[PDB]
Amino acid sequence: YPLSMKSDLSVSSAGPISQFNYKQSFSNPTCLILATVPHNLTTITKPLKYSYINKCSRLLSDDRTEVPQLVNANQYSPCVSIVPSTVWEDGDYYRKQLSPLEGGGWLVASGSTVAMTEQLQMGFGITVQGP
Repeated sequence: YPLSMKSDLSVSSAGPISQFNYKQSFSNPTCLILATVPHNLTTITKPLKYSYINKCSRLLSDDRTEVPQLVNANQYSPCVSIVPSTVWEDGDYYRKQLSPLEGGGWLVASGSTVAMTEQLQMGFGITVQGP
């Protein structure tokens, strides 16, 4: 997680990170740490680029109605099945036909990319219930 969209990574935020990427439980204490690995830890390998999902919605069987698919707390987004591990390019879009048993229609996902930094910046969402 690069620092440039810090405002999106907040508990009281309505950004795409909350909607379709990462939402936390409201009944348990949760800290968020935005950190960077400047030079020391070479064991951490930087990825190709930062990626996130800015749209995760389902098309109904009428091909006209779109229902957003919000990810629940401590769960994976339903759109990760078609979104690759790293989004290839900014504004990429993916479609998947839905079987009638699953509800019919289509599943549509949209991913965006953020360029790399010199030092890898990461985020920690840490949820809770000495010598």
